[PDB]
Amino acid sequence: SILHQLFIVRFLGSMEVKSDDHPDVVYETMRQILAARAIHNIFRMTESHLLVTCDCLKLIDPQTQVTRLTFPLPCVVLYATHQENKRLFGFVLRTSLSSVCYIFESNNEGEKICDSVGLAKQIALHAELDR
Repeated sequence: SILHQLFIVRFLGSMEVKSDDHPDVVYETMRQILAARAIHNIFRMTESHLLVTCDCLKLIDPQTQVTRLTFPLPCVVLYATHQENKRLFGFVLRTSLSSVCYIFESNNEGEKICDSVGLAKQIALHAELDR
């Protein structure tokens, strides 16, 4: 068995954040981004397919199938959907110090995405501990 799950997502925005350690960073970033977009009359959104593997997270263009961005799973230090709106998903990418929080919208699959990532990290950890 292998992990290869695709989810439709739409990118909302990103912000550099402090290298903290709590899910609140995501929630606070989701709010500040949604606020900035609306205050400045922004409605547009880029739709992609988020692919989750035990090695990374990738954002793919639906029709062309071209990978626009790839994030090493071990650098995805925080990720969460909003408890009050499972349509929202976000994660923090920490490079080896420096952190950026990415916010997305999904077709009500916020929880599914997080479970997928968690499971992906478990598979990667298994491989790490195995001979």
